[PDB]
Amino acid sequence: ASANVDFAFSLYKQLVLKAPDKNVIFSPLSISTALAFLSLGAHNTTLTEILKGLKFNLTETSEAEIHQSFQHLLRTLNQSSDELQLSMGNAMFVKEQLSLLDRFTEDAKRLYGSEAFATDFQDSAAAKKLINDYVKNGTRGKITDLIKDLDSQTMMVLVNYIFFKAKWEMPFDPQDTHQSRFYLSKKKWVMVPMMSLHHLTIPYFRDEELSCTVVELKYTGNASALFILPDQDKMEEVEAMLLPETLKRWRDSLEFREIGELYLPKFSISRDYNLNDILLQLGIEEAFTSKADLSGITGARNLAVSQVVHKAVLDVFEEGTERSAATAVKITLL
Amino acid sequence: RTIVRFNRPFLMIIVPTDTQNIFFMSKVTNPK
Repeated sequence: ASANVDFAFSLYKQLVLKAPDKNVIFSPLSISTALAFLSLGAHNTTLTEILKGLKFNLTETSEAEIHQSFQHLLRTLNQSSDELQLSMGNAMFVKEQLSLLDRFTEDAKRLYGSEAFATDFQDSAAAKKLINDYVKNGTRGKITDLIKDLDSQTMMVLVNYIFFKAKWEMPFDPQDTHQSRFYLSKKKWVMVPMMSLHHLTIPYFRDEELSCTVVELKYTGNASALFILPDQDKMEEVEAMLLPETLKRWRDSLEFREIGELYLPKFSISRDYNLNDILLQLGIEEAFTSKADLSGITGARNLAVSQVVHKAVLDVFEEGTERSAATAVKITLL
Repeated sequence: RTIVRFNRPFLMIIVPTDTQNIFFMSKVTNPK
């Protein structure tokens, strides 16, 4: 858990360097679960790079343990449908007539809830629709096309998806939504539906240190949305200090208070990503090269990671929030 | 008396209520 948080922020820094001016949106959990799933059939350097990559201290934790921690969280899909929807999913679309260790097969199905689907990668019109139709079903239609182009020498594709819909404890009234200004820069702006709430008592903290303001808006289930609003020209000062300690200082400093007015855009955004470079910058190299030991899958050192892709979607409206994310690890011959 | 208005770039971190974790992470530079 303290690992997933370190991993989320590491990843945050990386994505921003690549495009410092674009929206960022991702699910750390989806990326982690998919890298851990991959770790089943990985050996030696390959195997140790992914776990230290995911931020785990291998002196401390065993890997049989880490697998149980992922198995434990996934079990909490038990989900109470009391104004809260959740569903995670893992899959492995293996090439028709490729043989896997009984041991691989059993571990995926038992620890990650995975399912094995025989897919014919020579027919890429279809193998393509199959994986896209799988992801679309699970995200209930938000992520319509995770897989774009896909080669015929693709041996196997690992897939993870996460769906979450929730209600605000304090919903917004659509009647108080009016087009207003959203400033991209000090001198440039656009017009966006700006929702509002009045005389509301919620968790608050003004961090003079980082020149930003933090507020918590709760959802009925047991999750919360944390909003940080840096002063104009301080977004970079904040991002520079986005670390586990800082997230803890804010949460511990939050105090109840009555806000006269709160304005929040009603919006809907998504990002698409090729994670090869980012994982490489976090130290996961060998899984991509000729040296890849993924022999826990077949029993032979004949498979390598072609690519890792993620797509995430965030909807903010007056009744609640919807977000989904998907990660796919493309696997080829070595 | 204190107003809080998101009319410039911001961060949105989705977390558990009684647990230190990150489920979802995000920066909105442009809502459109």
